[PDB]
Amino acid sequence: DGTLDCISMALTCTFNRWGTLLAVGCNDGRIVIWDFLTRGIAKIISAHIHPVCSLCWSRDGHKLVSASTDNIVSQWDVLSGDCDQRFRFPSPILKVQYHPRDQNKVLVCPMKSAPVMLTLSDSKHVVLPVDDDSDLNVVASFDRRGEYIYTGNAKGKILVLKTDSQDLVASFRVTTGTSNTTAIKSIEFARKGSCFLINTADRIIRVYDGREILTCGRDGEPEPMQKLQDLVNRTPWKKCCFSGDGEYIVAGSARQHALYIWEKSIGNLVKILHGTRGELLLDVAWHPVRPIIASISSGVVSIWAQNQVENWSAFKELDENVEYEERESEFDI
Amino acid sequence: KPNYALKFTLAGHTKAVSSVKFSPNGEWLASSSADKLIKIWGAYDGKFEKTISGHKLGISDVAWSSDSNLLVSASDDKTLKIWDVSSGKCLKTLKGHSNYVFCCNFNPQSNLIVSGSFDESVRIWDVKTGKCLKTLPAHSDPVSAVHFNRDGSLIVSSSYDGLCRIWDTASGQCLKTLIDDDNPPVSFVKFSPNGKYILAATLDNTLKLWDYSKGKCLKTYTGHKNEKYCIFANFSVTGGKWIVSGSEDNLVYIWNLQTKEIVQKLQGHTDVVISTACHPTENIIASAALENDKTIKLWKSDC
Amino acid sequence: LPMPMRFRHLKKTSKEAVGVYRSPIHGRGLFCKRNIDAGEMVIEYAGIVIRSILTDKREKYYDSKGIGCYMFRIDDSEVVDATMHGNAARFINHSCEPNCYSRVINIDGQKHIVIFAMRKIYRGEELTYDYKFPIEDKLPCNCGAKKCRKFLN
Repeated sequence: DGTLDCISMALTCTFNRWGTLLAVGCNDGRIVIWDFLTRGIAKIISAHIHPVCSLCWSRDGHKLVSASTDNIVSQWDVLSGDCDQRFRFPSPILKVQYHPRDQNKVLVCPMKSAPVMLTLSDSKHVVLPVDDDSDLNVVASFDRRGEYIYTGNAKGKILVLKTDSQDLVASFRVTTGTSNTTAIKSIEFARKGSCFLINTADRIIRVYDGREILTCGRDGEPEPMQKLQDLVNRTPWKKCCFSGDGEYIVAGSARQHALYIWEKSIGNLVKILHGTRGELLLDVAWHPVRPIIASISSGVVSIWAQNQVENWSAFKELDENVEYEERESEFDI
Repeated sequence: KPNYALKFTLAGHTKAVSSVKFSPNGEWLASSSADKLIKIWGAYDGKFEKTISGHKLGISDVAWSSDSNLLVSASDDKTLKIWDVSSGKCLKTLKGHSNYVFCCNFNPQSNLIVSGSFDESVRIWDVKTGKCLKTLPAHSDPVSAVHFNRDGSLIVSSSYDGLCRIWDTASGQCLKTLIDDDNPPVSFVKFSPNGKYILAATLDNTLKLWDYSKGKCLKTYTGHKNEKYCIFANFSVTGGKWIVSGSEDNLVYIWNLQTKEIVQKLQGHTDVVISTACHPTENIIASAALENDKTIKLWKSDC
Repeated sequence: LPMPMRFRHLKKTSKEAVGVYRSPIHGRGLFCKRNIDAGEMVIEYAGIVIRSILTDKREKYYDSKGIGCYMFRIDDSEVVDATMHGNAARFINHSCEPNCYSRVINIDGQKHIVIFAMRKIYRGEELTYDYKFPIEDKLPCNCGAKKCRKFLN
């Protein structure tokens, strides 16, 4: 539905705060900041020699946190492209995430170690707690306002901490239905409201409302707002994301390189988008204020927009025949 | 009511002037003409700054950049040309219009250009690469005037076929089509400063202010004479709220904005007052007339 | 397949099956965007369903407004007038050799004038049918057909 030839080795992308720019990582380890309106590249940053697998914009948009595969995280000013700060860790980093309401702070999910929240002003770090002490794979994310931290382990356990004190404000383990746990693949939140989603190893996305987890307390049984899956193919989900408003949810079937689109309230599947059967789906993102969806597959990015009835359909356009309502004086002088 | 008096008379274009525009900082006055020449002049003293040539045919429109650093020139050579106002360098020459380009305007963020041509198609252009990003079979007649809204989300277009069409910028979607029960050749169109209204001139001695959210004409302005040429209209805001325009009777008409009543008639031009420009900051109005006058006159009032 | 089911399918696929472009026949016209099989529903000439007695009062009305009449006779009693309210079917040119043909169908009691395909129509083809306009005293035709009557009438 529209691709870009000007970028190669697309690996990970991230919309800015207003959905005007897109920073995509490349295998060479370069940042390609490409613009939507001019439909061209806005910037090229020599980030790492190692490909970049995690990228996040700052709220003001002037900072981008990038993670190399060399366990090298670095902050870059979008105007200049300089490495503002640079750090390295053990257990290679799985993800970075700016704090949405404090760009000085940034959480980092490493591979084998617990996620740690650092600051840029001071090169300090706060190691977030781990429930089972043996997960070795815990994804973590700020909420919409950056007030709480949601951490999900490979054993389905879900901890909600407060971002400042790291104190356990809520907890619950998700189930595979019967009695078993499932590897929490990812935690996503809505940029609007409080609904969030969890991708798990059961190939079943679970949509909740964080207020219900907060009122559920520690070690409770919160039910999901929704349960979403491909009941037909039972396909895993490499990457999923909400819509900009938060009423549409998309999942990327890397198994068959497709895109499933459900709703939030009803949860019925909006639609499906099919990509090149030969392409391996890698990354998925939604335009924050547009029905536009960016996909990264086999190093190539594709764009999926959604237009209205007009752009040619605007006499007064009607859809179905209209019986004329004759009047009393319809034949009168 | 205004009391605009002639302060400076400007001239030098060897041919018929087609457009005069005040720089957004109010520092310069750009005057385009069919002589393939543009003339930058001092906006407060009538001091001729320089002449910028390079266009191959007559120039039908010119538009300033928001930072008062660039000028787009739409010429009859089917080309646009983006110039640095400080150096006069042809930074870009926009090719792709299949016929005479008549109007041109920058986006509110000055990074994009809209262009109307005789080809009856509106082209949407990059600035930093000068690349045509969109092209729309907008009208069934040569385009007269194109303009941006307050932010750059909407593009209004007028043409000789009498249609005033509002189009989406991000998609080229023909949002609205304003009709006034007839087919009056619309020679000029532009958004309101608040982006809420639209001023369109029709070639029947009539100006019309429409509501965008309502899609209906709110006010009408007559008394002038305009039936053949692209006579520009501007909003006088630095003093009282007025509507200033040229007329085929060598007059410079100024109506009240709300009451639609003529508040001044600036006479002194000998030919049709072909182009008008209102100062962005001061109560200064540049009125340029056609070849039988070849003069541009600065008018300053006290309100 | 049921005429109602076929009609629902036609109204679902009409927006993406056909388009309107610059036409070498005349001005703008209907072109095929996806290969259309013979006899299948191409497009409804949708519009305002009126009675016949009200045609003239409308026509003269348009004659007073200088707006062209877009009317097709459903039958001796009804007419689809698309002058003010219609669909893309108002841009179907005519050819003496049509790959399409108009037929009136009855869905749930209401009559619909549907242009179906006289033959297997392929993508890009301009859609044309037989208007069957009665012989007047003359509109030249530029349909390009070798059998062209040189005149619709």
